[PDB]
Amino acid sequence: SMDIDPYKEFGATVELLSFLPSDFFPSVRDLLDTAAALYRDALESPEHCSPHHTALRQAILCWGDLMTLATWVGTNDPASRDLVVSYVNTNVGLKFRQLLWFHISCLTFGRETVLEYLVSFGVWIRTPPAARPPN
Amino acid sequence: SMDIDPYKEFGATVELLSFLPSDFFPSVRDLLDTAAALYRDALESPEHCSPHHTALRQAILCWGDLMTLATWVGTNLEDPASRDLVVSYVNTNVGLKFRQLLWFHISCLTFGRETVLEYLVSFGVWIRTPPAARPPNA
Ligand SMILES: CC(C)CN(C(=O)Nc1ccc(F)c(Cl)c1)[C@H](C)c1c[nH]c(=O)c2ccccc12
Ligand SMILES: CC(C)CN(C(=O)Nc1ccc(F)c(Cl)c1)[C@H](C)c1c[nH]c(=O)c2ccccc12
Repeated sequence: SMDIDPYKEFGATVELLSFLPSDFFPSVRDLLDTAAALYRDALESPEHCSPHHTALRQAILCWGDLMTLATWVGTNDPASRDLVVSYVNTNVGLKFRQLLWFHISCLTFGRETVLEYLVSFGVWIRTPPAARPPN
Repeated sequence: SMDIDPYKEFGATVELLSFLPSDFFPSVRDLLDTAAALYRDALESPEHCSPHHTALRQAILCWGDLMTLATWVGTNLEDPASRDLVVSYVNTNVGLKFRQLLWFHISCLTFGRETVLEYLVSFGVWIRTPPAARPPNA
């Protein structure tokens, strides 16, 4: 195979994004709604806009396909077609939660802010509750 | 919902790429291999390179996710009848989608966006002429 990192050209890495815990990311539904509310305009645009836009467009579309597949599985066993769709939110979901979050956040607050923040938050959430400064 | 066209910002549309028949596109395997042979250096890079490079990166990765899911489903299905109907679905539907998109991007990097689009119309016209009357080389 090849070894491409989605975050590489954006000055980050898969390792770095996994530094944030899995329960810090919004939902996929919420992230898609937010992208729409903040960016539908530019996302549906024919202008490139920015590399972030180009990526996010593909991320959204890709989540599209993944679901259409989990849909088409459950529309083709109540404990099996239900546990297939469960795997998606388990695994890929985290993947997209990260990736959507990264791109929306980078468009909304700046790439640099999103990286400063991500490290601070990982350090901070790993400090045990006992001694952790104010939320 | 949102209505995003992967090709829109690249001066094409889903409609237009559906103009070429489904058997004109190389396989996904062949398209990935070609992306690697020609572009692995740039694809692996930290530079943006071009919007195409950005887009192709995501396409490849996405295909990656789709397979890891189809795999996982097949190694969890049990019946050999039903592993046969899962892999059918992916070639039928998502494959064509990715065959188009991988192709569009690779070719655009290789021969230039305008060429790719001239050619695509020429071919769609030419292949739709019935065989009887159609010239030799598209
Ligand atoms: C209100 C948000 C700033 C909260 N938040 C977060 O990213 N949430 C969020 C970010 C992007 C989203 F699309 C959605 Cl749906 C949610 C995190 C926790 C955050 C907190 N504080 C920050 O200073 C910050 C800066 C950049 C990026 C994120 C943050
Ligand atoms: C050698 C290619 C120019 C052949 N080809 C094609 O698309 N093949 C191809 C294109 C992209 C690929 F990644 C792979 Cl693996 C194969 C088609 C038939 C083609 C033919 N003639 C053309 O003049 C042409 C121009 C632009 C794009 C494609 C073409």
